[PDB]
Amino acid sequence: SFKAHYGLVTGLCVTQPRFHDKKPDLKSQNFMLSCSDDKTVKLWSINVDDYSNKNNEEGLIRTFDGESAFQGIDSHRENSTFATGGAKIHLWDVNRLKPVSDLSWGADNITSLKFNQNETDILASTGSDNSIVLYDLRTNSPTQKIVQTMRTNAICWNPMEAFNFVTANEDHNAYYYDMRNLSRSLNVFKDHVSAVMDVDFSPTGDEIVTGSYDKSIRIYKTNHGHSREIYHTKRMQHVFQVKYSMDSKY
Amino acid sequence: RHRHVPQVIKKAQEIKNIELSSIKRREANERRTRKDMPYISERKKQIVGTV
Amino acid sequence: QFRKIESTYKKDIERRIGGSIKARDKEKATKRERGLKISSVGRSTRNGLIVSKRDIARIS
Amino acid sequence: SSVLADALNAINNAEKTGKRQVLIRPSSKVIIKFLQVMQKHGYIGEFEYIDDHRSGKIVVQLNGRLNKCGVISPRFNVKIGDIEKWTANLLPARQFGYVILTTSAGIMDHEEARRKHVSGKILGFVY
Amino acid sequence: DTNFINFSIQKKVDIVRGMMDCLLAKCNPLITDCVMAELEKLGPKYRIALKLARDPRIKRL
Amino acid sequence: PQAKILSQAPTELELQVAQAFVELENSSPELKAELRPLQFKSIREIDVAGGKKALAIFVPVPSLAGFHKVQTKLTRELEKKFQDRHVIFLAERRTLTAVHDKILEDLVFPTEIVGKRVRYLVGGNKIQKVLLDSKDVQQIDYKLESFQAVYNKLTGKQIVFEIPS
Repeated sequence: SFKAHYGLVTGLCVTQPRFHDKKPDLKSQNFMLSCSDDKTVKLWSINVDDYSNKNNEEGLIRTFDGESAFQGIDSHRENSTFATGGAKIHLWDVNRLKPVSDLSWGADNITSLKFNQNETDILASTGSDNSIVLYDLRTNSPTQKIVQTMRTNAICWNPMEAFNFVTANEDHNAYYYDMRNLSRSLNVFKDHVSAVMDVDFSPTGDEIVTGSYDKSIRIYKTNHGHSREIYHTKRMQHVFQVKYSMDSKY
Repeated sequence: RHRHVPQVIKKAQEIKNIELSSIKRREANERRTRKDMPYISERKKQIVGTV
Repeated sequence: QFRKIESTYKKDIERRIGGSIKARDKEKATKRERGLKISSVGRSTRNGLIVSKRDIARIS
Repeated sequence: SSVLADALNAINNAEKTGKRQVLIRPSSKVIIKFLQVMQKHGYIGEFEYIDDHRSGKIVVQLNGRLNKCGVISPRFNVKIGDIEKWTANLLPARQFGYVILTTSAGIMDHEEARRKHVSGKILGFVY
Repeated sequence: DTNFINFSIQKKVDIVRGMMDCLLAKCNPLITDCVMAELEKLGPKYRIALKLARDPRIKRL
Repeated sequence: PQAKILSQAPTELELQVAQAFVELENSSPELKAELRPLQFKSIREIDVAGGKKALAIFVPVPSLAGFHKVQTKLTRELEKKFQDRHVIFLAERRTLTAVHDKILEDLVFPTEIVGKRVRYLVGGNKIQKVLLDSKDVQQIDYKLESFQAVYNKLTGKQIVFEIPS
């Protein structure tokens, strides 16, 4: 465990970073990448015990500065890149402590962001003035901003399709989109009752788990558009983040 | 289909389903009176617009 | 409870229905637990919390 | 005064009903500079103002993280060496639950009143 | 138990240094996994007493 | 119309509107008829984020109510000589923030605004946004940066504008 930040943790990712001076021990150590509330991004080396080949550096390898509050973080699937989100989105390099490349529509704010799995240089983000934005890293420019009725919370990409993503709009709805045409949403899911906090694809690209402010977790298939299962307990209250497993069984 | 949901979910869903069905027939009488309004798809009703 | 009428009179179904539905009657007659009170200084009103001047003078 | 009264009690049943979007009429500037203090300390999120040209209207998004907010009545005077007793009076915990006071710096939070070494004037409490 | 927890919140006394006054000797509290499961099964109206229960100074077993 | 309507002539840019007063006079049936009670006092020079710049011309408000309909007519005959330029027709007056929004609404009187917006963000700072008017907006999109750039030069506070559509 690590007492990371004095503020609220607003984001977390794991990755295998690459540094120019040395390649870190990815086998014996995994790597968090946190995101604070008070202008702080911190790397964390985490010792694991999945390998008996080995037998220090127990945590806090590097820190990153900030001028405004950060609301979210997402790590690129390749080339050890990651971008923050908050009052102003800017990309970050592991080897560079400087703010690398700053992006904005005008004066706008961001509550979450998510890289895709395939065609990996596509970074999507959710704005705060009910807006969903898209970027392409290899073009070094954002693409567009689809605006909605009222704001959303979370986005995650389909791993098997790579142009489809699920958005969690703070009514009782989750929306299924396509990057080619954003005006025709491919599917909707409307089986909740309150604001939805999180959505996560299955790694087999078939089912989408989700969770809302009412104490419930909905699972639905991609095609059906209605929740096939509801999980709930009295011992749960107000789920905020829900993810699949990596083998889609948990 | 049947699953045990709490009454916190169930009671508010009843109010939502009453209000949503209220919205449906309050648009249907507008559909009968007005001649040809746009038949907006439910996949398109949640977008204010694009760029 | 329901209304004891001629329909249940000739049907003789008070012995199989039990007119006062005792599970809904129990959960309605049982008052719910309130919020866990903490701030024992004054009286909860529309204007937040109101304490007496004697309580102010005895704590100053 | 009364504009302070009807603001916060409408907030702290809305979190009991769990409504995401809430509306606050009327609008003054002392409720305006109060309302980021819980946002600074992490109880609420983002919020707005609608300005119809009589007094205004506050649009507030809610993210949970609020058990009870409330002003104190009547007018409360406080010294610098009294707040720790006031925490024992009308506040549950010792590490969380946050009280406020207005000084020459304005409304701000009570442990930095000791850091700025200034007495003030207490109006409310948040826990 | 919960009735110890909820009344201590009602009577303005925190656990660890509050146990110091009566028993007067050094003592550390431990809460079973069964109790904290049902204490937090009380729901939303006791979540501040939930927060005082989960604490690195209160041991758990 | 050369050295009489100028109000401390000998700086640079008011001589350019001194000669821009001259050809505006000899359209005599209607144009010099409304040109009688005007009096312009000063120029302030404004830089924008682009390589182009902005100019502002100022009045002591003797007859601004009559000057309001003068302003909208004077637009179409001024970029024909001030090509690749923008001019804004303003004033200065002597609670101070309640004064400040008045010079904003004389600044934006072509397609006057209907709403005002701020947000208090999670970094503890402040942004503020202006809700505009949706009538003939095909020039303001190229020049809402110009009404952006005059006022942070005037005050320092950073504004946002956005049209409804």
